[PDB]
Amino acid sequence: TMRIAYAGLRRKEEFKALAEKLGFTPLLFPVQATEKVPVPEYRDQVRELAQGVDLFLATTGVGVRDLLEAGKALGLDLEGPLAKAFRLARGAKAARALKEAGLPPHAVGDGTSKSLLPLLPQGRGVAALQLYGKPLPLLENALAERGYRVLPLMPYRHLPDPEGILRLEEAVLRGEVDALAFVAAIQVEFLFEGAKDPKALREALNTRVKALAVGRVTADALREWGVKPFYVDETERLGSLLQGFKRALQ
Repeated sequence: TMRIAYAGLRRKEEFKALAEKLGFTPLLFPVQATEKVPVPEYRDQVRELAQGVDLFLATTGVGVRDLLEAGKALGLDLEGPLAKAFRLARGAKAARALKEAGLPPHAVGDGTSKSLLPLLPQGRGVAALQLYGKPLPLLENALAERGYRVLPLMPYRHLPDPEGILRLEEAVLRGEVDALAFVAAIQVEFLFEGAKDPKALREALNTRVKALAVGRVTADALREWGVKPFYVDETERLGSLLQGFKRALQ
């Protein structure tokens, strides 16, 4: 019996059906509140960024593209200020987006926030931080340490389901799950941030429980929290994640 916990919000019925088709026991453990809250002040944050900053930290390709488009849509010069700024990309996707904008990063990480820490210079003025639904305490705390005021930039807010998060952590730590499928990096992050014992959670997912990730970006978030993903699907198709898992077992 392979008992796979599904952390996603959508495609619950689809996950359950595919699990039983492949001989697994599906368990539903969502970790987010539903759904996208708009951040009304986006737009004002982008206006503030155009006033000029000392550092720009990009986390996602989509987020860089959104920001630059909003800038142009709002009649602002962002390229000016961003070309003078020291520029960091957390991973390859954020780096590609900046490179395509003629603003290639000065420092690129490995997809994890922690890889940026030794690459952050000291240390004055404003660090614009582009963001994908939630605060990034490790990065934000480090930027304060380095001497920067943080200017957060994100169009939408994602919220955790704290009770949901605790139920999933309990289920894992009580040995009631064999594998854990995350379909978004935000799920990984909410789980570990909201867990009572993130360290025990990590050791469990590295030994007895197999962490499954939809896409490299989700796998990046597991690696941030010290988890080696058991399997990572590059297709973003649930049947493919689950067949891939069934295959790797071995």
